[PDB]
Amino acid sequence: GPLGSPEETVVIALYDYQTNDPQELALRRNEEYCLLDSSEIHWWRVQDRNGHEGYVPSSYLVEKSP
Repeated sequence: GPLGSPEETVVIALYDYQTNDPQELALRRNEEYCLLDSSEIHWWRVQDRNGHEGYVPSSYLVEKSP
């Protein structure tokens, strides 16, 4: 891993989110997600701990800043 990502921020899922289409991803209560794109609560691009990235609601995600 010589290079990194534009967004080294993480977010925590507040509630189990569920999408209707494959375009977006689902969230899981008490879980972290590697934030990639955060333009607005409308859609937040994050990545799971498996290697997949998708869109999710920011309203159900908290900025992991301990």
